[PDB]
Amino acid sequence: MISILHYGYSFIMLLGALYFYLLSKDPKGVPASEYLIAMVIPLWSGAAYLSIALGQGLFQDTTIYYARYIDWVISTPLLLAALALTAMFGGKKNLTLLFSLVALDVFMIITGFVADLSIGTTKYIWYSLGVIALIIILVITFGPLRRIALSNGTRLARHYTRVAIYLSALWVCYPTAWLLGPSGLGLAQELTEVLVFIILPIFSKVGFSIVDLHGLRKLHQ
Amino acid sequence: MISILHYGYSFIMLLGALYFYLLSKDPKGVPASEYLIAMVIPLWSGAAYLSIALGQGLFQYDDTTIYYARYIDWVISTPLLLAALALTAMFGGKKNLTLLFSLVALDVFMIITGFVADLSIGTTKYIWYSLGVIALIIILVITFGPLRRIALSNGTRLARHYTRVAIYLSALWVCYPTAWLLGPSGLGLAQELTEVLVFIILPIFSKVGFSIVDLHGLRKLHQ
Amino acid sequence: MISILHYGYSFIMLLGALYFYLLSKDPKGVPASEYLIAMVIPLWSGAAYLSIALGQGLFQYDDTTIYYARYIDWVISTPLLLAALALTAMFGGKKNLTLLFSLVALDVFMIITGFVADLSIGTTKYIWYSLGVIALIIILVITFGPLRRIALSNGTRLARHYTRVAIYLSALWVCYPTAWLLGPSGLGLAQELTEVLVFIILPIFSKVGFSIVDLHGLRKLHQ
Ligand SMILES: CCCCCCCC/C=C/CCCCCCCC(=O)O
Ligand SMILES: CCCCCCCC/C=C/CCCCCCCC(=O)O
Ligand SMILES: CCCCCCCC/C=C/CCCCCCCC(=O)O
Repeated sequence: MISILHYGYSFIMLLGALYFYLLSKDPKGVPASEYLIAMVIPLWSGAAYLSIALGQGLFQDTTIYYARYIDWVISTPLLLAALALTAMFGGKKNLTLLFSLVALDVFMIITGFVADLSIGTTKYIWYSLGVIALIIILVITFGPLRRIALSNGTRLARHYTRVAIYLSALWVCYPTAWLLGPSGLGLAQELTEVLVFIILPIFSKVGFSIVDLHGLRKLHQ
Repeated sequence: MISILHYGYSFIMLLGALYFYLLSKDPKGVPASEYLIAMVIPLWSGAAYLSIALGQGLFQYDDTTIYYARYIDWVISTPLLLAALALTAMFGGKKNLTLLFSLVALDVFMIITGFVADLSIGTTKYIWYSLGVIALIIILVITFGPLRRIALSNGTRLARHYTRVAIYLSALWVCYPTAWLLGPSGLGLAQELTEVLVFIILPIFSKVGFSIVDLHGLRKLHQ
Repeated sequence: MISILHYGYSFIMLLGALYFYLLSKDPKGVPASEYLIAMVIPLWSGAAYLSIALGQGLFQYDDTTIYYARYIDWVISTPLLLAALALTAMFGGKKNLTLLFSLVALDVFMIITGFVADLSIGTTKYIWYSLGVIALIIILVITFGPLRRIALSNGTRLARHYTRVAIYLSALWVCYPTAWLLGPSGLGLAQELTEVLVFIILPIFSKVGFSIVDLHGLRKLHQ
């Protein structure tokens, strides 16, 4: 079941990438860079999850799905870039604020991988550093980045706020599931955690980019 | 023999880098970035192949030898080669960084699929191999499609030089997956020693040769 | 003692990052990018050294201890330090990103050669070590040659500050390969505990100290 679910994930990621490619042919005032980012995220995630389907992306008395971290270390910074470029749509880019989010995010993902390889108290030291990183990313998202979106007009700011809430809501689920599942307290079963880390990324990657790009295309008229 | 051939490779790469450094002192209207890229490619490749000569850049997986240092080489050197090609098409005009980074993304994936294919057994090997080939096909479509159209927009002389260098690179690049498949990593029709000679001779033309043809053409547009 | 010293290091790095964050709120004409670089360096180094304190960032290779977390630290922190230096020379003038990326390329290679040297036995160790030293020499040539000439082109006050920071960095940086060679990784004339103290004290001056001297100088060109 685990293998079949991961094949199904990869196929949906492929269809997502094709959809974003088609949209890019009629860009409706959205820069090509934003279409490219929306295509890379699902293609990279699909390839990583494919490695799990074929039984290569994990190792073993607990099973670590390391391919998830290889996915997230590329896909999550690109998602924060898409969010930041949304706030900055039609105005000056602030690359310092963008790269601050990339730096925080990559650290967050590495702390999670190390936490998964750790035993005892040490696991929860690393986990905690990752959570603090996520908190600061959320403060930036709803503080200075939202202020940039407001400075680009009410229509843009409204779309930014919607996409920020969408992403923020899905992102807090990852560390929660991690903690309740085998990697943490083990209150939830392996099969449960797998279903969560199949369904969340579908909404997190393909869903987010549909909502994000349609909103920006609608500002062309 | 295998060790000595890799020492010889590294020494030729060093001489290549020194030659490009000298050329950079009299740049003849070619930006410094293009000289830097031409120097990094052979220096990085030389260091990787040196690790093979010293017997560090390989290990034994079941009954086969994996030359993993090749992948450490190619993951840096091949994206820089596609950048040099893209900057050639864009010479005297606006840079399109989105198209450049699309080629880098495709290329890095292509090289990773090859490394994983080399570590795989049975059908799984050929799934990864196949994904890498599709990546290479899309790179070739970009090279002869949108990137060639950018070269045309920068004038007849430049477009002619671009087309020559693109064919040169395209011809050498299709040899890598072919050799991979016929050698030990694939069907095993060719011996280890054969594959080694191929992955010594091809990179010399692919790295140092390509950059000589590429840079001399661009320097000739100054006069 | 080794574990306690690494906790103390991480805590000092945290306080360094906080100080640079406060300074960034009243930037005094220094771009936000230079404050961000000064914050990333100590935070990344602190996290790496924390992994040593918890006993995860090292392993036993043959009969010696490799502190591999140091290399994970330096491969991110040292290129960012050379970037801060380069941006100091270029303060109030055109950025030369080709010269900046040349320093990053040299530096990353230098750090990788060190990691491979630490994993090597016999002559091979000293081949890799030597390639890293040559990289450091070329970085020093750039620092006191073309990069210092850019600083002079941005005026006497800036050039004076650049020269001070360049000497400060150059002085600390030559200590790393010296200590490496005298300690367990090399000839073994110095004890593990000695080497540890050196690779706790030097980075404090190398990271937090350098950025204090660097940023205060640039802020003073505003007053
Ligand atoms: C923690 C893991 C590694 C993270 C490294 C990320 C690098 C951080 C530094 C980036 C510099 C940002 C450059 C921005 C330039 C434009 C400045 C602006 O106009 O805002
Ligand atoms: C498989 C791993 C891939 C990692 C690299 C992914 C890169 C994606 C990001 C693209 C950045 C595009 C730069 C945009 C610059 C706009 C100006 C222009 O295009 O001329
Ligand atoms: C050993 C690993 C090497 C990885 C780093 C690769 C460095 C090569 C890239 C060069 C980019 C050049 C910078 C762009 C030039 C902009 C114009 C300018 O200001 O000079």
